[PDB]
Amino acid sequence: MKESVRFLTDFGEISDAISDLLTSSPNFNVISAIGPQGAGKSTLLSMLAGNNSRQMYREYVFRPVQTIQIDIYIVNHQIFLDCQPMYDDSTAMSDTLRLTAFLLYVSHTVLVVSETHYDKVIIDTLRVAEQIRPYLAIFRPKLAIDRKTNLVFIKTKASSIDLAPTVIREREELLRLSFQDSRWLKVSQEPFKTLIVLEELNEFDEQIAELREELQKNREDFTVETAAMDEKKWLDMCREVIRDKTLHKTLKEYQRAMTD
Amino acid sequence: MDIAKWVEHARTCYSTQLDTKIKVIGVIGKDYPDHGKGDNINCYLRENVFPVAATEDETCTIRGHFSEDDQILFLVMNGVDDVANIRKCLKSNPKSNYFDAMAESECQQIRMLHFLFISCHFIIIFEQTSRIDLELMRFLKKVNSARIQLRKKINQRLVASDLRDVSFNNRILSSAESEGRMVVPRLLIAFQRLYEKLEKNLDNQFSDILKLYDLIDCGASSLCQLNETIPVVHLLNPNSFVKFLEDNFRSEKNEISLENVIELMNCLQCVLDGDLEEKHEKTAIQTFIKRIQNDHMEEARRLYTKEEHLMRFNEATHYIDSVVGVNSREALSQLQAQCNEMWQS
Repeated sequence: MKESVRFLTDFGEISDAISDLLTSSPNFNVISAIGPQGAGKSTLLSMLAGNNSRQMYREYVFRPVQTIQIDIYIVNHQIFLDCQPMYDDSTAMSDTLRLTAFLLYVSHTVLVVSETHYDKVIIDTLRVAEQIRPYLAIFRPKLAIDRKTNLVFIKTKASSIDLAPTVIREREELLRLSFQDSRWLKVSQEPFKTLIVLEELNEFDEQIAELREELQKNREDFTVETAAMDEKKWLDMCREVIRDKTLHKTLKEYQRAMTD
Repeated sequence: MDIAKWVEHARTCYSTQLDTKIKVIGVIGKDYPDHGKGDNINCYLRENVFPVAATEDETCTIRGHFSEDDQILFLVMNGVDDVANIRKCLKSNPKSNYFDAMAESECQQIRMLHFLFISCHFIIIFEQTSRIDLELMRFLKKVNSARIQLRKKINQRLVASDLRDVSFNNRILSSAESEGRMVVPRLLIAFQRLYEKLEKNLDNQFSDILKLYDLIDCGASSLCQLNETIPVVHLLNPNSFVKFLEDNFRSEKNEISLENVIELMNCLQCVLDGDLEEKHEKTAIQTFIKRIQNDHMEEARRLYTKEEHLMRFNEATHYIDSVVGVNSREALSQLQAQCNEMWQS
């Protein structure tokens, strides 16, 4: 795989070309990236995918150019999903929430990239997306029902005072308070591991390598059994969430609550 | 100083200036590291009046300071975004949930924005991102909606307090335009950071967005208005900003006396206290939560529908434990009480 590919086709259906790019190992990691348009997560997520400092922009793996879209890229059983940025005002909230709820359910860890952490509206979106749930009890292999998805908030293009440990601690506390009652989301309770701050050579990539390593730690498998789900069976799970009827019903009641 | 406390003693602290003609200026902003909301306005006063960060005691309050030299009563809002407010909400009782915790401060920010937009000659929005905050716009739309349903009751209180026939400025308003309010404020916005091309562009955006949320050009249903020619958007440097405010302030001759403004702050406390609202009103997110859980419960009861009562009782619990995020503990206890009831009859 040379560059990203579109994960969805028309009308938010999974592209027919994704299953052929998936191997058959139970050892795979799903990382998604969400956030507003300006934060530059597409370039950041690609750095974590493989790019190496001063490589031509033409060679980046996620280069942004259909209503909803997600970009897919995989190396060494590592699945990276790059969601379209967040935004009629009513329909923009419903589409942003639909993609967010989907990536929370299918990812091990979701990177929440923004220039404005702490941001209540971003936090509001995550905890509402948490409630958009499917019912996949008939799915085999049985799925972990109390599973929590890891969230790593990344403040990009940050200033000198954003790097102050006292400011990061203050903001991380709010982030930990925002998910203390969450059922299927979680943030690290270790200082400086919940809110990552970057400013904007070799010293930069050392963080990406260190961050890349940390994103393999706090994972929780989708399956009840260890190593029971293949990455292709993960794609089957993805089709079953987007199809689940209870999820569809709850999305619609959200759209109604926003227009009312 | 909290506006609620400001009224009780203002009559005597400014006993010598009760006839002075003043303006009332509202201020909307967010706290940042080493930069509070009113750091640009206290800089206009050359007196550090408002804090770098609102403390817990100051959260969800309008903070008033009357500059005697400038004949201006400034109103700075401590909103939902203050670090101290988010700390206070999410620590008061962890036995609650995120939605019900933040909801209360959200409602108070609507009440306080409603307070400002019916009692200020000008309101200035401070924004640091460089893009217009649509979450604020969404708030203002909810403010304008609440205003329309409480204008009739609020207008009754302007009549009872004997302020309805008091002019706020030279502009005349019809009974429909003025119901429940004392003015249609002129809205300004200052962005923190070929410069002329960017102001005209943001001016167009700003007006377009305000129109898109039906906040201007709606007659009596408008929440505010914009100047006709005087700049509305300003680009703060990393004094140009004083001139931006003076051109606005000096376009309107002071009219209303401090004595009537004081009585107005006293009269409009019912807005901040919610004394005119219907009891038990929930936000859009709270109603969304309660609706999906009412459906999730109604569906779980559908699953339970003789000896294998535990069989059909357990499959429903697996559903409620799969889909309910908040109040899940109470949801499970409530349903099984429902299932055991049906499992007897």
